[PDB]
This record gives sequence, structure tokens and C-alpha cells, in this order.
Amino acid sequence: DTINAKLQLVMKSGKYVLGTQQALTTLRQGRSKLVVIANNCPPIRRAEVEYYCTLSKTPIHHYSGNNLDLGTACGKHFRTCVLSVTNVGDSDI
Amino acid sequence: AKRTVKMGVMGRYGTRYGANPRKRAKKLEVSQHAKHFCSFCGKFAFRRKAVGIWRCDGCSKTVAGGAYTLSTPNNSTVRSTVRRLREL
Amino acid sequence: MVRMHGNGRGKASSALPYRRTPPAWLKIASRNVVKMVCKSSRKGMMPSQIGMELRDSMGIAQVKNVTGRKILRILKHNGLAPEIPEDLYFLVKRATQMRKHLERHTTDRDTKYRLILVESRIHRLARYYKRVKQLPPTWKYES
RNA sequence: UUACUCUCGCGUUGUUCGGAGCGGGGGCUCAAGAUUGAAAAAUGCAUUGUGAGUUCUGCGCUAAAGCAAAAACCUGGGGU
RNA sequence: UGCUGUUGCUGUUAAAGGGUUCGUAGUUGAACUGUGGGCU
RNA sequence: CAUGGGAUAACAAAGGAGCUUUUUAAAGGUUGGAGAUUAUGGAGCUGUGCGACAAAUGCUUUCCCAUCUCGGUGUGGGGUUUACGGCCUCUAGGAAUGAAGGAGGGUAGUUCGGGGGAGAACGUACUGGGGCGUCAGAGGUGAAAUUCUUAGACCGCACCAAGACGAACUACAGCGAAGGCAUUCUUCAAGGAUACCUUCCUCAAUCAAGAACCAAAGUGUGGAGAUCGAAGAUGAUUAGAAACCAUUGUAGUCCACACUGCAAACGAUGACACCCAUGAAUUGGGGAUAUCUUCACGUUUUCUGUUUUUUACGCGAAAGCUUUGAGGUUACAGUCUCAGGGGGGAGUACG
RNA sequence: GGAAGUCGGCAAAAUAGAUGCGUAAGUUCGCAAGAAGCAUUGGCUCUGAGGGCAAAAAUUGCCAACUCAGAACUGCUUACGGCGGGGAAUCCAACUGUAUAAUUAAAACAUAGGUUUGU
RNA sequence: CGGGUAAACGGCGGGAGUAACUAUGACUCUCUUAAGGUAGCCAAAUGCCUCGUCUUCCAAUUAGAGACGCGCAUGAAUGGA
Ligand SMILES: [K+]
Ligand SMILES: [K+]
Ligand SMILES: [K+]
Ligand SMILES: [K+]
Ligand SMILES: [K+]
Ligand SMILES: [Mg+2]
Ligand SMILES: [Mg+2]
Ligand SMILES: [Mg+2]
Ligand SMILES: [Mg+2]
Ligand SMILES: [Mg+2]
Ligand SMILES: [Mg+2]
Ligand SMILES: [Mg+2]
Ligand SMILES: [Mg+2]
Ligand SMILES: [Mg+2]
Ligand SMILES: [Mg+2]
Ligand SMILES: [Mg+2]
Ligand SMILES: [Mg+2]
Ligand SMILES: [Mg+2]
Ligand SMILES: [Mg+2]
Ligand SMILES: [Mg+2]
Ligand SMILES: [Mg+2]
Ligand SMILES: [Mg+2]
Ligand SMILES: [Mg+2]
Ligand SMILES: [Mg+2]
Ligand SMILES: [Mg+2]
Ligand SMILES: [Mg+2]
Ligand SMILES: [Mg+2]
Ligand SMILES: [Mg+2]
Ligand SMILES: [Mg+2]
Ligand SMILES: [Mg+2]
Ligand SMILES: [Mg+2]
Ligand SMILES: [Mg+2]
Ligand SMILES: [Mg+2]
Ligand SMILES: [Mg+2]
Ligand SMILES: [Mg+2]
Ligand SMILES: [Mg+2]
Ligand SMILES: [Mg+2]
Ligand SMILES: [Mg+2]
Ligand SMILES: [Mg+2]
Ligand SMILES: [Mg+2]
Ligand SMILES: [Mg+2]
Ligand SMILES: [Mg+2]
Ligand code: NA
Ligand code: NA
Ligand code: NA
Ligand SMILES: [Zn+2]
Repeated sequence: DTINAKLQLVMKSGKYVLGTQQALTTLRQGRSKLVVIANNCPPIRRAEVEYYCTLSKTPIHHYSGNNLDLGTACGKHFRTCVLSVTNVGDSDI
Repeated sequence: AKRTVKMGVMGRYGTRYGANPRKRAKKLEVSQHAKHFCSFCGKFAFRRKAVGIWRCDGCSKTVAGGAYTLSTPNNSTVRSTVRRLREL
Repeated sequence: MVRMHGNGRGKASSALPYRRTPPAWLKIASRNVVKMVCKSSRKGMMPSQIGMELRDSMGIAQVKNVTGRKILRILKHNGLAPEIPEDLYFLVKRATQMRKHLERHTTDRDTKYRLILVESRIHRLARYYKRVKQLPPTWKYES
């Protein structure tokens, strides 16, 4: 998929952070460029993350797989519910 | 090394109850003690407590379904039918 | 695709010319050609795709005839080669999509047969790349 | 917290745990003990160190079998 | 006695191609670095 | 065992960005012999300068930082050359057989097809059921009889239920490794051919051991049960008839999951590669240049890949085969693999 | 002497702990199995291995509780208690279980499995 | 009165002739039932005759085992092996 191709470019060239707590910290600062959320996310946690993105005007993407798929798509061997990319390098988005 | 050739968990029965009845019960015995995938969260952590009751070690969530497996094949068909009729 | 694993006998392919000299109307210096190759790689293109962009829209028929070196050689000198070879990458990607399809459609026996052929192709290819040291030893393919 | 990068790490005798937050530094709290004293020498009779046993306690909590209830008491949400 | 076949057998119908594929030992495996020259 | 020769080959290594030379000058860090002590120097060690010459890849480089008509030549004509500035950085970085009418991968027509999986619907027919009508037979055969029927059979019209199956179009046509695969729409992952001045660079062919798939019948557990129907029942026929024919009917026939591994599983013809005469066709893709409809179709000529047909050399015991070989073989050698050795006993006995 | 006794090996005799080696037919692959069978064992004097705590620390000191293995010498009158005899076959019931208190414990009953009926 | 039903209760045959030595009948007639006992098993805890007949076990076996079967009166969820 097109989103997976860009994640690989970011994973090798840019800068990112994994996990809900670290992603929220980047949103409190101004470094976040894009936030990706898996479809397997607790409803109350998703609503809180989306509220932060609206306040800071950060684009947000709803991933089509669960936290297992999102972790695999990043080359990791663990599950990730939320991803935040602080630096995008050589990528459109 | 491997401790039995044919009967893994039924070896606790010795030579008693007959080969075919032991064989049929083994398939359901293995299923009811395995760990099933949890759609909530992402872990293989669903364990049966009592007949028809499953609890997730990670989610700490309780689901009702299946005497010896988490989801029966008849349940999968029913979910698709209901979703299709709702979309009409 | 044609002979190994199947009965196909197709012959479709390209035929390189006898005259290996770039035309007069091509006025691009070799240094600039190398720059464009490295730029497209950072954008995320594979060597096969890079050569088609230059062919289609830049008038460069063969990079070797202009710069003296092949595209993958240029990327290796600039530290831009892919982690695993390109053809092995695409075969692994195909097998992953087949397996994901098969975990729902468990009775698609034609697809199961095709999965056996693709994985045999992967193991043959990995063996060659380990012998010429383009892959680490103990590299393994996981289903 | 680039912790799991390409044999990831911590831990039990033992069947396992981590981006839904491991390990390290610094802390808050609970349970069971230890120590200092008052009691207490005014009493009793005429000493402080190790091994073995011992269900209080802790290790949080077979099954088509999944392990009583209520009084009494405690805390909170509102209101005064 | 070329009816044991390396030299040198047979396998459509006389005896005899495995139901079809994958595959490890094994056997087999494309081209290329090379026209010496001058004198009667 | 020694030694001469290097054409054909084998072993090992590598996988191609782990990839200057010379000349001068300066600075430091054998004493008579034997036994001790020390110092001066060679030679090499670094770091300074100096002279001379190379370099298979241009440092009068690159990079961004900025700031502003004549002459020679061939036959009076032809062809050949010729007729914004300045600046500061940075600087192993271009020297590597070629891309097999061998293999792998890419992109495209959002290509081609009864290829595979999933979900919704559609179509008549067989059987059964009631609703509307009618009245004496209907069925079946060579001829009959078992069988149904005034308690209304058969026949007629419109419907309802359930389970199978997709007629005509359907062809020496298509897809699939083989077994196999035909209604429509939505959906998932594949496969082959063609086109290419894309990429890569020997990664290949064929096989004991080992693995996967495999019509029908058969087995196990759940469903389903319209049609047909092994076993069985009842009529006939017959010298007899356990059979062929008629009326029925259990297991089955259909679906899911798990076994079994057999077929005239046949082209009775193992796989890969080369050469090879002629004439009409056919399926899919592409290239070049008069017909119909409003982009598709179709004309003519080439081309790659597929299933075939007719009338050459050659081969064969013959029947026959022939670019799709059973040809190119006593003028006997491209590579690998499976099987046979008079007929029975017998694919039997034992393990 | 060794079942010749007796309806009948009734009763008695016999085996015996622990450790090493070894173990058939059959089989629902779990067993059969302690199958069968062979060997050792005392006392005394020694040697080796198995740890905790402090300061190439791959080093130095201090200390506790037991077990196993090996060797020399020296004995038996085989010597508390406690502790399976084994093998080859036929009939019945699958197995654990229940059951006639006071003459019957079994092949009887129950059982999991299979089938049928009513709703 | 007319249909269905046996994992309902239950049931499941007799006579003679016949093959190149004899013996035995694959074969052929005949009376008969709702159907005439199929696969298996046996002198079995089921066989009167009976201590049946052959083999094995012993010096000697009305006992045991393996075979044979016209089975007084074996036999399929009254479940057979
Ligand atoms: K090539
Ligand atoms: K009718
Ligand atoms: K009527
Ligand atoms: K065409
Ligand atoms: K064509
Ligand atoms: Mg980690
Ligand atoms: Mg000869
Ligand atoms: Mg011969
Ligand atoms: Mg033959
Ligand atoms: Mg064949
Ligand atoms: Mg060669
Ligand atoms: Mg009639
Ligand atoms: Mg049709
Ligand atoms: Mg079938
Ligand atoms: Mg069946
Ligand atoms: Mg069934
Ligand atoms: Mg019928
Ligand atoms: Mg019939
Ligand atoms: Mg008759
Ligand atoms: Mg045929
Ligand atoms: Mg054959
Ligand atoms: Mg086609
Ligand atoms: Mg022809
Ligand atoms: Mg020959
Ligand atoms: Mg004796
Ligand atoms: Mg006597
Ligand atoms: Mg006794
Ligand atoms: Mg044995
Ligand atoms: Mg013993
Ligand atoms: Mg025994
Ligand atoms: Mg009993
Ligand atoms: Mg007991
Ligand atoms: Mg008992
Ligand atoms: Mg009693
Ligand atoms: Mg009983
Ligand atoms: Mg039974
Ligand atoms: Mg009989
Ligand atoms: Mg008898
Ligand atoms: Mg006796
Ligand atoms: Mg007997
Ligand atoms: Mg019966
Ligand atoms: Mg009886
Ligand atoms: Na009808
Ligand atoms: Na039926
Ligand atoms: Na019962
Ligand atoms: Zn969960």
C-alpha cells in the first residue's frame, strides 16, 4: 500500500517515535509532523489523541490494520498502537 | 526428547478408555487449553475459564463464546449475514 | 517465469544495439547523469525503475554507454544499494501476500501449489547470493 | 526510553513478561518481620549462636465439577 | 550370444516410461584475454 | 619416481569502493688478543624542506558560498575548421570483457482465458403439496403383469417447498502440472503470452533419499436427502434365469472437516536442447497500410507464442510416424533419469 | 523321597530391602514389566567430588551440613525387625466402582458408548 | 375396513433320483411357509446319544488344549465374532 512505502522511507531516512506516551509528548511540543493510529485502538485513547491533533493542527492518518500490522510494517517485532514522525526525510508524507 | 509417539495429553489415561474415544476427545482437549488470539489488544492471551467463558490475560476482558474454542464456525457466518442485512 | 517452474516457452525480451555510442543530440554530461541516479534512489526507487524513468523522459537509452558504469554499481559507490538484492525482495513480497490470502481461504489449493513453487525459487536464489557474499551467512527466510 | 538491532533484554524450582512501556537512577504506598524502649523485676526457677521439622503467612486470586448468604461496619457522589 | 549391449540391445501395438510436480547427494553444464612481423 | 609440452579440462580464490619512483640537505630518537666502560659513526624510524621523471583517465578541475571569408582536402562545383564580470569554499571518487534467439526480476495494455477461493441472486426441469376444473381409466411392454384410481388417479392453469444441475450456443475451440474446469453480479490472491535501447550477470538441465497434489468407488464424524440407484422385494421371459426387460427400494449419489493413494490415471509414446519440404486454417499479443456502426468490428501483408489438419526427404516387421518424429543411427557418441530379458507358477508365499 | 496325599497343592513351605546390568510373545502404542534372569552388600584406615562469607581476585584467609564414588587391609556360624514366588494357556466380564447387616462378592447391578419413543 | 412399523413382542422347512472303481452329490424333480437361519461360532457356562471322532499333553488321563460338524435344542442391540 502507498502508506507502507512511505513508512519504510521514514524508517530508514527520517526520525520517528513509537508509543502513545512518547507521541503525546511530541504533540505537546511542536515537532510532530504526522500521527498514525491503528484500527485496534481503545476508543477513549483514540479520542484523546485526535483531540491533541486538532488543537495542534497535525495531519492524522487512520491505518487500515491493527497494532500487530503497524509494528510489522515498521520492521519491528512488537506491537505499536500510535506512531509519530518528527522528521520526514526524502518522503512526501 | 519426545516422550510419547501418538497420544500427547491423553497419556494421563493409561490404557483405559479405548483408542477412538480417546482420539476424539484429544482434539477438543487441546483446543480448550491453548491460547487464542484477541482482537482487542493484539496478544495470543485468551484462556477458557469455564465452559463458554474466555478471559484475556492482557486486556483483562471477558468474552462469551464456544464450549471448547473461542469462536464457533457457525458464529462467523452469522456475523457476516447480520452485517450484510444492516448495510441494506 | 518462463522455463523454471512451468511449461512456458516465451521469448519476449529487449535486444541491445551493436553501436554503443550515445547520439550526438544527447548533451548531458556524465556527472549530471550520476546525480540524477542518486537523487531518484533517495526518493525510494529501485534500480529497475530508475532506468525506466531516464529512458522514458530523458533520452538516456543506456546509462552504461554514457557514464561507463551500471546503475547498481553507481549506487554501491554512493552507499545507496538495497539491503537485499532487488529480485529476492520482490519474491519475498509475493510470498507474504500469498500466505496472508491463504490464512482465510484455506481451500484455495491452486494458490497453495503456486506457493510451493515461489518458495523453492526463493531458496535457490538465496543459495546463490550467499555463495557470492551478497547476503550474510545464516540469512534465512521465515514463513 | 534507538528498549527488540537481525542470535533484544529482565526473571522463577516451575508451566513468562515488555512501546497497552522492559531494564537502570530517584521515589510513594501496602503486607510480613527485625530493632529501641514502657510493662518488667518488684515476677518465675534455684544464654546466645547454627542445622531438621512445622501451614500462621507469602508467592494475587480434574472441570459438560468453576467453589454460600445476611446482619454489622467502612469509604465515597451529591446536598446542608 | 549385439539373448547383459563401454565399444554395442530394447521400451506406440511383441516383455518394458514412474499418475503429476517439487527436490538433496550424484552426473552434466554457454562465449571471451591468442592471425607475430621484415628480407632475398 | 624424475623430467619436457599446454590444446581440451578439473581443483582453489574473488564477486570488483577493503579499493608512484628517484636526488640531495639538515632535526630529534675495527682499535695486538681476551674481560669490563664509553663515545663516533652505518643502516633502518618519524617528522621538515630540495632537485628530476612518470601516471589507465583533464586540480589552468568539479562544487556551491555567494557579489555584482581565408586556408588545407578530394573531383568549376563538393565536403572540413574558421570568419555580464570578477569571488570564497569543498574536493580517494570514472576505467569496469560482453549481456547467451540460457535462468531470475521490473513496467504496460488498468491485457487474455469453462484457471482457483468467497458472498449474493437467476433459470427451466424431476418430485411432492394444497388452490381452482373434469370424470373413468392411467402407467408399463415385443406382448403383459406387479403398481395408482369415484376415498377422484391421469390430464389442465397459476402458485408454494426442498435438493441437485446450468440445455440449445458447444467446435479435431479455450484454461490448468496432472486429476480436472461452462448461468449472472460483487470480491481475493495468482498464472501464461506479447511489447521494451529497464535491471541483473551463470544464478542452469535432470535425478536415489525426502515432500505436496491426485477421477470414481470405499472409510469416520456432523449435515442434507429432490433425482437416480449396488444389496433386497415383487412381476415377466426361460428347459432353468439367481441375468438382460418392468414397478420399486437400502447403502450411496450432494456439502464441511479428516482418511485412503488406485484407473485403458492413454498419445498405451519420460524430461531439457539443435536441424528439418509444402498448402489451406484456428486461439491470444504486437507492427505496417480498401469495409460497417458511432470507439469497436472486419480487409491485405509480416511476426512471437498455443491446440491441430492436408499432400516431401527419411524411418519402420508392418499397421503407420513425419517442423507436433516413431526422421537426422552398423556412416552405430548432445545431457540426465525410469523400466525389460521365452510362457506360466504370480504381483502369489515369507519378512 | 518330593503332591505318590486330597474332589481340589486346602494348610504350610517358598520369594523378599537397596544398587548395577538385562528383559519375550502380544498390543487400543499408553503398556505388558518388579516380565523372566545374573551380580554386589560387613568392619576398619584412607583418597576424590559436590559450597558460603570477606578482602590470570584464574589470588588470598575464615567457616557449616551432609551425600555419593574409588582403594588397601581384615572377617562371616550368611545370623533382629520389616518385606512380591514365577511361567505357558482356556471360559466370563471391557476397565475404577456397587451389592444379599447374621451361610451366596459373582459371570449379577452400574458405567462411558450405541439405538429407539413422546414433546 | 384399508395402509405403516422388527435396535416392538417375536419367528427364520421337509422328501426322494443323479458324475467312466466305490463313496459323496456340483445337477435335476417334488410337497410346502409370513419368511424357510445369511456372515460368523461350537460337544462352548448352550450336544440327549456321550467317557462323540482325530491329534497333543502322561508309564497310564470320563480332565485340559487344537481340529471336525446331519448343531436333541448355536447365531446377529432377545446383539454375533
Ligand atoms: K541475460
Ligand atoms: K394436483
Ligand atoms: K382435485
Ligand atoms: K491478431
Ligand atoms: K495473429
Ligand atoms: Mg529490547
Ligand atoms: Mg560377438
Ligand atoms: Mg532383445
Ligand atoms: Mg506391452
Ligand atoms: Mg505418462
Ligand atoms: Mg566451456
Ligand atoms: Mg394403459
Ligand atoms: Mg447455459
Ligand atoms: Mg466420492
Ligand atoms: Mg460419508
Ligand atoms: Mg454420516
Ligand atoms: Mg428409483
Ligand atoms: Mg432397477
Ligand atoms: Mg420364474
Ligand atoms: Mg486413451
Ligand atoms: Mg503406463
Ligand atoms: Mg489463447
Ligand atoms: Mg502435417
Ligand atoms: Mg547406439
Ligand atoms: Mg525337587
Ligand atoms: Mg489316591
Ligand atoms: Mg494357601
Ligand atoms: Mg517386543
Ligand atoms: Mg527383579
Ligand atoms: Mg506375562
Ligand atoms: Mg467386572
Ligand atoms: Mg481403585
Ligand atoms: Mg474391583
Ligand atoms: Mg450374607
Ligand atoms: Mg451387566
Ligand atoms: Mg459396543
Ligand atoms: Mg450356517
Ligand atoms: Mg455343536
Ligand atoms: Mg491331574
Ligand atoms: Mg474343544
Ligand atoms: Mg436383527
Ligand atoms: Mg440366544
Ligand atoms: Na408439478
Ligand atoms: Na436418498
Ligand atoms: Na445408555
Ligand atoms: Zn486482549
